[PDB]
Amino acid sequence: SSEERKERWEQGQADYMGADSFDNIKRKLDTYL
Amino acid sequence: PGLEDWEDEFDLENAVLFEVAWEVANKVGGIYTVLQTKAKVTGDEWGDNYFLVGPYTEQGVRTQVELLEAPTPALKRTLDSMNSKGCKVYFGRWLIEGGPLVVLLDVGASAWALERWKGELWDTCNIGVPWYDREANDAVLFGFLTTWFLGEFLAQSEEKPHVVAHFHEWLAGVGLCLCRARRLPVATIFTTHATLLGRYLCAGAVDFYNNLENFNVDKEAGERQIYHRYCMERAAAHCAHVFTTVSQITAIEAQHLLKRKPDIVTPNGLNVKKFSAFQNLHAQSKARIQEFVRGHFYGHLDFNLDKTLYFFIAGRYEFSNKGADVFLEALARLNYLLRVNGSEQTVVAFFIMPARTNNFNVETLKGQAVRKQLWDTANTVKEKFGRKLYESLLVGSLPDMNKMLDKEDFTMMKRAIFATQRQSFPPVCTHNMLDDSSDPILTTIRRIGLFNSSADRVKVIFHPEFLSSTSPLLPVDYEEFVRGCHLGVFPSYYEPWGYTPAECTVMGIPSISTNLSGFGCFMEEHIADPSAYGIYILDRRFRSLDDSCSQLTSFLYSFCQQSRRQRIIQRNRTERLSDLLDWKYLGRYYMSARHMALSKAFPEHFTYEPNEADPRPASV
Repeated sequence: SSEERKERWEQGQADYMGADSFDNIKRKLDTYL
Repeated sequence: PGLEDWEDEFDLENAVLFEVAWEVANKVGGIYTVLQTKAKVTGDEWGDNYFLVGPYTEQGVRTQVELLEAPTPALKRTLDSMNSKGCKVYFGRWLIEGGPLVVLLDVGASAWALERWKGELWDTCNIGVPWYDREANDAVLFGFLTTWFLGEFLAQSEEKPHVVAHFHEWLAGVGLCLCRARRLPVATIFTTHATLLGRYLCAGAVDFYNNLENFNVDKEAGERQIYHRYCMERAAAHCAHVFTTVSQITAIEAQHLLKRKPDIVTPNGLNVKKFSAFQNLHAQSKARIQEFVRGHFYGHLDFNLDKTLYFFIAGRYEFSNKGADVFLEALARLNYLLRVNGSEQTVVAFFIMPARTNNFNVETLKGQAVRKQLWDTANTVKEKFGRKLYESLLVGSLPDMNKMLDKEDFTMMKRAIFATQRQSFPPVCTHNMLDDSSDPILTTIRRIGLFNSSADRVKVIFHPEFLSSTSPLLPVDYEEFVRGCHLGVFPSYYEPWGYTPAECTVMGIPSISTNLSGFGCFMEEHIADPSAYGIYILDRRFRSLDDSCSQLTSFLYSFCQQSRRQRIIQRNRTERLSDLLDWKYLGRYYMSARHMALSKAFPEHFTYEPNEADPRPASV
């Protein structure tokens, strides 16, 4: 949950199938452009 | 002909260009040469508003960077502020042919901010970086420092100019991402020289180019523990005003893995004037290669050297990516064809690919020494005979040919003849392998049966070490040796842009490339009937491995069947082709990309007309 996801990113266990997939990153980045 | 000031007349006014890259004044790979060569035309176009931003290294600074003082008050204020805020920024000239201004950022002096900055990135793009990468953290620090510098430069400017930033890899994409995050008034361009997943997928995974639409890039990126790097590159490509790739094949690869079609393709160029400093150099180099093969093949010189052809392949020791296996199989097939048809041609192939060696073997040095001894003996006897002939001819008498040779001459020649006795066959490698059992080139040579036998019409020489002018047995650098060869075979499989085939073509040497490489696609697109110009494009994208080997064998056999006049005409046509790879022509795509970025970011002040006009019509 949020900060825990950042921790998992830091230790190298990313959820590339679920919440950490690039869909979230792209939908957040699309606000700046 | 077509120069920079042809049709792109643009209102540059007060605009500043920042050429952000991880590899300025710091030699790592191949884009270093790209930036170093492009700086001249970029500075001619932009004057003194051109800055290259890069990391600070002690070696590079002491070798090729001349530290100076900031030429503008805004730059001096920015440098002083950043240096007093806890950073370390240097300014100077890059001692290259253009002499451009360089801003160097020390990423080792800003570790204290990492724990903060790493958080901010997550509070902006939900991207995390594992602590143990040790190479992505440098990218994060470099990107935050670059964004800081750009923001401070815009803040300290009395009149705010239009800033164009150009980032060149995933190592510099964090700066672009943060520039778009903070909504700075900048125009961002992103250039990819090779997609990150491509080299991972080519090795191991099968049929990379036949499954570009069946790749779930998230899964392969995550499984290879490079998910954060992939997210960095894809985020940088996504939020950029203009996206670019260096080749068409890279354009398809990025469109299918980065999920964004490039707005433009900017190929890599080079300065051809230095290479041009072609038959005198070719003749001299061919004579020296003839001498080397005379030395190597001593005691087995039973073939005509006026009918021998010199092929070569060079580059990094990538067996599959550089297409050496296809070359070896085609060489075996061509050997069979040459033997069956009863030809007088001979083909000596060279494999200049660095490996892990220690020293030369005894046979190669022995052959070079034997050749030197024979040459010296022949010259001695020749000079003595010439003196005797002149003396006997000045008195008006025909030389008695049965007395021009005396006892010491016969002694020298008998020793020389005794020197050239050998029972074995010449080696296929000139060094001592440290992994002779596990070497793929030697394994394939043994498997296909090329042992430099007398009946073999194809001889093979594998020379691991780089060609150097100070080598004991090849006292010549790479360029002069290459100028004497007849053909260069580069059947590359994975190659975003081919520096070696392009360098070979600039020197005027006919070459074989593929449509799976950037140079091959470029030459295929810009030339009609490339084979008439000496460029043989191998259809490797729509063919199997065996079909590719058969086509390569056909190309080699058709090259071997030309007459001498046809070869001369082909090489002249190849020589008149170097201007297609110069930055004087290839630098216009960068100008167009910058114009697109300026018009997209600031549509009020600039407007772009999409003129994509930019050649060799012959035969076909």
